[PDB]
Amino acid sequence: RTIGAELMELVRRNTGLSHELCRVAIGIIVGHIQASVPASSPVMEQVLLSLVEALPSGQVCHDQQRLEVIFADLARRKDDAQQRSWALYEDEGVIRCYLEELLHILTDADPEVCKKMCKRNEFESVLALVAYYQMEHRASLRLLLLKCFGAMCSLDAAIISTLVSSVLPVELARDMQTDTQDHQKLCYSALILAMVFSMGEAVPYAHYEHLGTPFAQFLLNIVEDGLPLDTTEQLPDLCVNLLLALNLHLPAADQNVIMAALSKHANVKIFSEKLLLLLNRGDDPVRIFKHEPQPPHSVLKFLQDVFGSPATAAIFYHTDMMALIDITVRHIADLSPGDKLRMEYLSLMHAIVRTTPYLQHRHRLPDLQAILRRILNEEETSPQCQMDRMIVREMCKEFLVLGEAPS
Amino acid sequence: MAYHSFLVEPISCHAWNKDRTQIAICPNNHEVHIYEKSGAKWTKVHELKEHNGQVTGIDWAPESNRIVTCGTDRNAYVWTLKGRTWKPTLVILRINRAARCVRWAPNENKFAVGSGSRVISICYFEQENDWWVCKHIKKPIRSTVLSLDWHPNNVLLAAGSCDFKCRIFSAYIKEVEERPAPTPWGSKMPFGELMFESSSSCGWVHGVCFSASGSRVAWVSHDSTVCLADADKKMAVATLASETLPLLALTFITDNSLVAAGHDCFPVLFTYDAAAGMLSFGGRLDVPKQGLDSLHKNSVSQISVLSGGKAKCSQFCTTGMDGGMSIWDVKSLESALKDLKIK
Amino acid sequence: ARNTLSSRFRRVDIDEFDENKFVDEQEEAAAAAAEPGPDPSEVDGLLRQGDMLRAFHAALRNSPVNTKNQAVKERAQGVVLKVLTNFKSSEIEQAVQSLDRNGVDLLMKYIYKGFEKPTENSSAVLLQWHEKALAVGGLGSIIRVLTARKTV
Amino acid sequence: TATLRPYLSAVRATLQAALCLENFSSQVVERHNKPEVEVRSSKELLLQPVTISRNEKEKVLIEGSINSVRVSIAVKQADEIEKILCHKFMRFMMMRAENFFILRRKPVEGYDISFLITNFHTEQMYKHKLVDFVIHFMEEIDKEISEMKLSVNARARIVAEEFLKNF
Repeated sequence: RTIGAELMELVRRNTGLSHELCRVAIGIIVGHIQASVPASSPVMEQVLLSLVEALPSGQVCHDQQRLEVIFADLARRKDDAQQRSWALYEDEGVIRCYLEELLHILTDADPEVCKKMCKRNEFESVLALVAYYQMEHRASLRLLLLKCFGAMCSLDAAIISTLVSSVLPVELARDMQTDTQDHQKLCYSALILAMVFSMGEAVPYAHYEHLGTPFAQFLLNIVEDGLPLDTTEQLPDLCVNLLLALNLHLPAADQNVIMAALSKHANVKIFSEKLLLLLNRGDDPVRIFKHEPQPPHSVLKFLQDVFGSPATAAIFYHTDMMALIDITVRHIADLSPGDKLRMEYLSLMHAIVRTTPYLQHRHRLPDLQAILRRILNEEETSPQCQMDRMIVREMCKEFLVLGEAPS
Repeated sequence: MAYHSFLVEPISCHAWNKDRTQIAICPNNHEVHIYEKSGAKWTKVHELKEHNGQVTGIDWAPESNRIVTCGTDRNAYVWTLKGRTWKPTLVILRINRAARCVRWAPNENKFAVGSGSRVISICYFEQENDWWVCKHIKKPIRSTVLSLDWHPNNVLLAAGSCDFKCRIFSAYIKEVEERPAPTPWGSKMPFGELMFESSSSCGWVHGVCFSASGSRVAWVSHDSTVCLADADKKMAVATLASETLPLLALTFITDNSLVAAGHDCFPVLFTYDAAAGMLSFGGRLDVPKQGLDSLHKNSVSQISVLSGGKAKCSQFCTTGMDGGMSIWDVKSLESALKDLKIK
Repeated sequence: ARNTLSSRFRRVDIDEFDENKFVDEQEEAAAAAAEPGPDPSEVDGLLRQGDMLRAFHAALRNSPVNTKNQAVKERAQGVVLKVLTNFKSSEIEQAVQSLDRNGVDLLMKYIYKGFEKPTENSSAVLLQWHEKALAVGGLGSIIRVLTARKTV
Repeated sequence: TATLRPYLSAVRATLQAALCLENFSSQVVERHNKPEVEVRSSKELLLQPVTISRNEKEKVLIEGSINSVRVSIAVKQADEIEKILCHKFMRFMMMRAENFFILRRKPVEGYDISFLITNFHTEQMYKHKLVDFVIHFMEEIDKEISEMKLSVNARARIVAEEFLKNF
């Protein structure tokens, strides 16, 4: 009745395997004794169904016990005011052992266990580590906490709302501007910051003291000039994915803190080069997790906001804008009706004509004119397809030369 | 519904003995490998190595136990089992290009080979020199011949060609048989007489089979148009254009129903009603398997009748480019498909 | 190495003057008088009033397949290709479903001929037609375009 | 200038229609085995050509046969810098045509690349995966050119800075 769940607990204990491979090992063993010994097939098929399709009453998982023991000590070591500010005993080897064990459980065990024990009592255990991180100064332990937060964001999205609304993104954004020597901590800090901002949820206003415009200039100076200690050159492609994610919850490009960074910078070229290599493929590097509701496309959200003002539009060199128009045009046509993105490329194109002198050089204007007349003459009746046509009319109405026949 | 993968490469041709105890495949090479059915296993017993080229047609005479081969090397060889080994016996086809098909006769006194030389070679035995001399039928034909099947009279011959036609010829050899009895196809049946020539001129004729009665012949084409001519109804043709990839071989399981297979990688069924005068699609036979969804993972090139003859067949065999040979049981498909009906 | 004898005999090609070359057949009865094809006034008068579905069948009823002449074929193509381009995208499934099998195959023949020489927007329509006729006729419809020895 | 989903849906269906192939020995030479679409000695074995096209420039040509298929393709080249990068890319793809077994070392006239698929590829290789390579090619080629146009423009800046910086 409950065999398939009581075996997985036995196997994970005495082998250390993950949840997935625990089910594989049993499905293979059973599925092979069933075939070699047909006399046992009725018993085996019940056993397989228990896997495909709960635990006994008092029996509690091993991974659930450990998370009661780990979250309880780390919160006890947080509430130990003496040992934190006035150290006497050694703590780096014990804490490093509980945080390693935690990272192997969140990474391998069943997510629904690791979800409830983190969602328990209104995220009491998550929010402690977020404070212990603020309290701890040792980078050997700040690094393991980041690897643990990155595993908790993959489980649920309610945890992301808990972290982004907390003080974590303000300490990372403060440790990165200050402690630039540690390369791993600077590269993981920029990963977690992109995780928690991935969903587009808003944040307290107080975060913008350390996540505002001076933090963007710091990230642009790294994207453009790089660091000396960055030998492998991972950090520019992480400080790009982070800027794309900060700009997700930020509305009203005129009021945007990031765009004030671009318009203040002397010359951005490497940040613009990288935005187009992402647009050519239509890949959202911020979208690491498969959590609903799926937020918008981070790149187009950015470029829609770049071209929401003419001060930020002039960052693109001449050769790059023409490559941006060749791409946007190619996607508008290659995309099918009923897609969500087609109005984004259209709204993006509408933003280019306003804030740039597109009507003086008119690059790919004939190929564009033929595509908009098609989209208006499309007889589709979905609501989304009516939103596209609604944009095109506004685009042609504002600029008439986009409605004329190609010539 | 078996499936034994003899190899990974194609199987150009196959033939069964009388007992269906042994099978002679060509594993896409110059050799004929004879496998025997040991219980639920398949064991190779012989290998025939005389061809300078690839083999395209094999037939096994059931009574005499004499295998005949045809290959791209413009050769044929009649094999006789002397003791424990097969020994060949030479053939004189007199063709300037390669061969494509071969079929033993019912009475095992002749065979017919279809070639790319725009001919058909009616071969018979000559003990004066131990040769098998051949006579030609190349009056109307204009291109390669792909398939053949013998009438039960041991004289009349059907031939599917790449000229888009399925002609029917009279392979009467005076030296080895007396003049035949008449037939609804015609009385005047001397050597090399075009009795019936189809009308359609679109698509290559891949397969041809006579009916057990001898009064019905069907042919498959690359146009996805199965056909069937009835002599009782003044040689009228009934087509059934399919909505899938073409077929490459057919056979009469009964006097009314057929079974075809080809590039769709499974068999199907076709039903004929002489009252209405048309064909009808009897549905796919093999159930969709629980990308491809069948046993044959590539095309099928040859279909054969093991048990029950063409009069009423209980088991038929499929042989395909996927190095496989699948035996089918007809009644098992009747049961496993309650909708399925075999007329 | 190199040769120093006249090797010009290997240049002339004798295979051109051959007697075994293939010869396909044609309709003798059509060489004298060709099939008139869909008359423009018939279809057009049905297009003025907007009766597309009947101008549709009028164009597929007549088709000069047996004709050896190419102009009447070209005129016939421009007529039907003029008709398919004026359809309403929602009405196409309504029209394709009406046709029998032998009209779907003749349709797909004309479709694969419209792709040869396209106008500005002749092909975005024909790809929609191609989707419907394939949903009805399947791959076997296309095979009767490839195997067809007589063009539309 | 129509859409990309139906185009590849039409091409994919025509290809399954034309990869219905089988071996076939020659009837003009003694024991040759050639792809008849290339030699074109036997008219009866040559199916019709059929064309597909989003527009005037982009199109596909499937010349089928009993034992061969030829799939010529034309790619869109808006500007001159894209005509160059596509011309070179095919040359570097044709040079490795012994590794792309379904490839021609030169393209058909009027087209940018041409495939050739014999009856020995379907027997050995997976027929449904070969189609997926042609289709995967036709939708990635546009991305792999603009990624080079952007890479040429990025190089041209550094070559300018490394000269003007020294002033």
